[PDB]
Amino acid sequence: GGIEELLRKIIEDEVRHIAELEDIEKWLKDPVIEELLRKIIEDEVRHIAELEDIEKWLKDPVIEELLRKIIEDEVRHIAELEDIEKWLKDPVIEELLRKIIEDEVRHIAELEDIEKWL
Amino acid sequence: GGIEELLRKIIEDEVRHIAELEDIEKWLKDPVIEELLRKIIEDEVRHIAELEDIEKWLKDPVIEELLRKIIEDEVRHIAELEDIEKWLKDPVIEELLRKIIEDEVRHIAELEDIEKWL
Ligand SMILES: [Zn+2]
Ligand SMILES: [Zn+2]
Repeated sequence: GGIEELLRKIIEDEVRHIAELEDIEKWLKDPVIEELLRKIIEDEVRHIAELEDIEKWLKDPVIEELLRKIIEDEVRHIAELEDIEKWLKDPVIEELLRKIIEDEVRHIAELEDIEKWL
Repeated sequence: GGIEELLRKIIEDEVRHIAELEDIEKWLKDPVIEELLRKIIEDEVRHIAELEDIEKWLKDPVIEELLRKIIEDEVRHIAELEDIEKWLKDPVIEELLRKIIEDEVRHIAELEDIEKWL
């Protein structure tokens, strides 16, 4: 329970996003979207790695920047995925992007809550 | 043995570097050098996170950029720590930095060997 459970669920979301965004990149085959999604996937991979290891750094000043950067990534992801969602005319994929955005929004709120006190 | 043992030793080196560089920050009390060291520490933390999780991504295109970026960080660390070592007049700390640099050099060689075929 508690925060460790919240972080586990964030990690599970990020893992799913990678798989889902890789499917979306295969369906679309557009070069602007490929560059955006490639970089989002890179971020999501790092978020998984860092949050899996986060206990090691709880007493270390580095924790402030680790969480700040993950939150900043997620904020950028919402903006970019919203842009892609608006640009597309492909209702199934637009709905998938909307659901990913909802996850990213929740992650920002939860990580902000944790970052506040660390 | 094999690559997994090489990666385990790289991770153990990075963990040690963080502790050692944090000691060096505390001995030096020097804001300009300390800012450089704080950024190196942030990189080392991410290297540990990413290499601990690396099996997850071996079949994924992201693996190329994950390893490329770690290697690029290590290359920058050598340049910056070499310049810092030359700047200091503090033989014990200069020797500590020399040994960290040696580790970073070995990491680049081993990760380049691993990167080649992935
Ligand atoms: Zn995310
Ligand atoms: Zn290193």
